[PDB]
Amino acid sequence: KVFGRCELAAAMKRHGLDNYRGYSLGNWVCAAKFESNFNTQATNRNTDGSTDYGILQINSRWWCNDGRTPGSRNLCNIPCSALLSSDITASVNCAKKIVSDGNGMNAWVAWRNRCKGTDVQAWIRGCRL
Repeated sequence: KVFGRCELAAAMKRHGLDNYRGYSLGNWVCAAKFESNFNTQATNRNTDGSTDYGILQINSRWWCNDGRTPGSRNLCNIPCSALLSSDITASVNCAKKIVSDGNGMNAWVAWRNRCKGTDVQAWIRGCRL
């Protein structure tokens, strides 16, 4: 499913992401935009052989099991395919563990290079929240 900007903002808010670990909702919507373009079905393989899954492009080397990443740790205890669902609950639960991992939102390269330090508020502007 390809989410709309405000539709996603509201789903993430409902799922408790707004201000989770000090990161305002605008940060999460901005990261989803540049990570997957709001598409839950997005996947991208990396040079190391692992793959990134879904709306928040969660990596298979550490967070989920896709059955084809030697040494994956599956810290979120879920098959990577679960992260591609139209229901974002799994992606959100896993993202909460990732962001609490010590390096915060820097874990997402697109967030770091394209959202960090920008007016992330603009991403939720105009939405009924």
